[PDB]
Amino acid sequence: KNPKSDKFKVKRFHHIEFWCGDATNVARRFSWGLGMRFSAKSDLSTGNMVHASYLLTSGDLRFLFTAPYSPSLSAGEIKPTTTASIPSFDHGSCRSFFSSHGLGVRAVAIEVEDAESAFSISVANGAIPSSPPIVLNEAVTIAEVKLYGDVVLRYVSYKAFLPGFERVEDASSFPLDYGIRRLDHAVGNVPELGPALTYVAGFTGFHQFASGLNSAVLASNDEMVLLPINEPVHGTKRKSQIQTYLEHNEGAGLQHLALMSEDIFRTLREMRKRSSIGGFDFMPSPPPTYYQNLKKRVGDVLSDDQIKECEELGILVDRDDQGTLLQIFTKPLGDRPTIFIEIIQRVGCMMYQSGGCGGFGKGNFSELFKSIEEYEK
Amino acid sequence: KNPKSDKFKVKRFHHIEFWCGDATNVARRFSWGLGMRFSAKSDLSTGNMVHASYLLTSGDLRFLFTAPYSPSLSAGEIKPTTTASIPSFDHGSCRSFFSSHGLGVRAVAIEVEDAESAFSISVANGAIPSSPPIVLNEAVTIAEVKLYGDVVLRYVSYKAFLPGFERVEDASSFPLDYGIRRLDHAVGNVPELGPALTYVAGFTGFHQFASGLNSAVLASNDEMVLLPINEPVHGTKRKSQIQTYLEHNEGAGLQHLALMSEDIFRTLREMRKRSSIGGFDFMPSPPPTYYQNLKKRVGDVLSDDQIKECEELGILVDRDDQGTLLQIFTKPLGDRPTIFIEIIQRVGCMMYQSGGCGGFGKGNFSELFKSIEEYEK
Ligand SMILES: Cc1c(C(=O)C2=C(O)CCCC2=O)ccc2c1n(Cc1ccccc1[N+](=O)[O-])c(=O)n2C
Ligand SMILES: Cc1c(C(=O)C2=C(O)CCCC2=O)ccc2c1n(Cc1ccccc1[N+](=O)[O-])c(=O)n2C
Ligand SMILES: [Co+2]
Ligand SMILES: [Co+2]
Repeated sequence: KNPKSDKFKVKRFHHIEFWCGDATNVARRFSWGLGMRFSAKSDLSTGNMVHASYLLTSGDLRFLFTAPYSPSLSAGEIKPTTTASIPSFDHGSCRSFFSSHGLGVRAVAIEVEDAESAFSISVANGAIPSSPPIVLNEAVTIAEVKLYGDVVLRYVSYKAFLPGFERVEDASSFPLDYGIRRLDHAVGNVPELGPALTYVAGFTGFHQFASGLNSAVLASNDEMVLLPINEPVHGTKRKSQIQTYLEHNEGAGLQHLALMSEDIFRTLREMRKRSSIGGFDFMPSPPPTYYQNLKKRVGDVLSDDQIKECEELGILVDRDDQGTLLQIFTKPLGDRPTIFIEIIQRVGCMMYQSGGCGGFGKGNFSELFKSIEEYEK
Repeated sequence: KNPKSDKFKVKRFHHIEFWCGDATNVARRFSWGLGMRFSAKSDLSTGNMVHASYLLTSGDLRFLFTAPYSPSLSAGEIKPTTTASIPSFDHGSCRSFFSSHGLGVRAVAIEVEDAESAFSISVANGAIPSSPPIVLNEAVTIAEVKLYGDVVLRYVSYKAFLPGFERVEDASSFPLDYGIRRLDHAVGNVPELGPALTYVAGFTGFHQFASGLNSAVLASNDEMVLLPINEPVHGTKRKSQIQTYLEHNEGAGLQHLALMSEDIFRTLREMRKRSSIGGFDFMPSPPPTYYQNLKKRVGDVLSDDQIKECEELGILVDRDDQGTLLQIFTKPLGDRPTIFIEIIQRVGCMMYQSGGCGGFGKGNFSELFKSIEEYEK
């Protein structure tokens, strides 16, 4: 069931913004590790005396990395005279965020028809305001409401990246590409799922999309904006990884970003080649009992050779009634065991491909455990 | 002249420690960009609940990257019970440093015969204490005194990296190597050169080793520990880059690290290949008038082919009465126009090679300017 109850018109994920201590080093690491092109900037060299912001793109996926400069550089500025290209930016908020949580996501940005309307309707429906709608260069409108923890849901709307960003000159813009194409879903960890769901569904109208954690997925009308949320389950034998996150992150925040690849085998080969030379490490592969049991469950979908590819790369496979999901998880992106990335590819539900096709892999919790035991034998 | 007036016995540069917001991302970026191997760690996985520290090595060069975890992870600890592997580490000091200066060098570490003696003699001779000598695992002694700004001179002595660091398992330790072998000199920017010199020479006994800036070099008895210091010169037509540094860094700090390569041509080819794909950008090359005028000044030392190599790579050349210096400068290492790296190779003064052979390139200030004008023509 899909009541299509969005309170305003939502398009697609637009970008994810990381709040960093040094945006340069994080952006260069991510660029190399994920195969994303350096495509736009806003920093001292473009007249921004407030923050350094670097945009990486791969397909439709936009990763923005932002850090504050010395406040002394902009001490004479006021909000009407600011040289910041993102008017919601605040030195104190950014420094507090990063010292409290370490590296992680500040903003999940979705494009909407009308960001002013999206904000007012959201706030009228319980959203906690974070940054009021501001029209940039009479061309783009930006507004922010609290999502969970210190993460904000950012609305962006275009009359026709952002004003005051410059496109990067081609000599500095190496066209890296490992096959990642768009953001599939963005997942938050909170201490209590119930109140988090009620708040977010309450101001968006997003509907509930149909071990250590309880989880639920909120989705927009066409189910292309997918926002899962997790809570811990206490009292279990192994400690909840959601609780571990909350402890190391100092509370609620973004847990993982799932990135859709147009060729997850190519993506994972390219990423794994680079893990030890500046890129991203992947979680421990599951035992071969998992791949032995794969013929049975997805021999329908994947050939023996394509299943061989999965075992080499550590790809996990899940399947619901509609489609098939291939997935794998990176180790944490930074110092703390908090935010990680998921690489994703979905098979099925062709109409374009409908959103969430194949689910989110929760079948892989049981299959993994079972596979571990059958491997011990 | 070399009065050999060290007040304690100094060996070699031991390591440079960066204070970061996220040590993981900086270390992975530097590893890839400089060709340094990931060789040791101290973090959650080794029982350190206080800070994450990752060591990169290339030859004798040791770069350490450190960031604080959430203080809540170690809130029950006291200094006698600390799980920090570097006992001088302090959450508040590190967060203050990084939010004030951004990414940069906290510690210039030199190995000494006796770090307890080095500290006491230093403090008896005017050094401002920063961290008292602490003996780690009855094997290594560590102590710190203020150098300039919030940079400390760290003394390390070994009875026979540090206790509580683990060597990295080989699957995670890719043997990158672009030819960098050791730290040649480490340079500070201060507002006033005179008082800075008097302080540091005063507690070390280091002797003065024989445009926008005034500069002087302090050196140990065998002139292998080289600590140049710069001050700005105000009133010039172009603004002093030393003053720019002081403004963006919020005061005195480390300006550049000069890294000796056993093959600067190989190093720069390897680094330049990686600039746009996660590595380091280099400063704008000087005009061809510089390379045309190179035969005349160093045709003695470098063949036409080796001079061709210099023009391709942007290498600068200087020469004093004793030796020849090849050098090139990176763009800033992070968001702020503050700290950068210099790649270095020295030709001459064979005995081993005596320290500082060829000087530090100050002849290249005039040669560069001249070369610019002769290029305009
Ligand atoms: C997070 C996750 C997903 C997943 O993507 C997801 C959603 O997108 C919304 C629905 C709830 C959900 O779990 C799917 C399968 C999983 C899994 N995890 C946990 C995990 C794995 C690697 C690193 C950290 C963590 N961790 O700390 O939880 C796991 O073991 N299996 C088998
Ligand atoms: C720092 C420097 C050195 C140098 O290494 C050095 C020492 O090791 C101790 C003696 C004083 C000294 O200058 C040598 C030649 C130089 C130079 N600079 C400035 C520079 C260059 C690139 C990026 C930033 C800056 N900058 O901001 O100054 C320059 O133009 N030329 C020709
Ligand atoms: Co997921
Ligand atoms: Co130098």
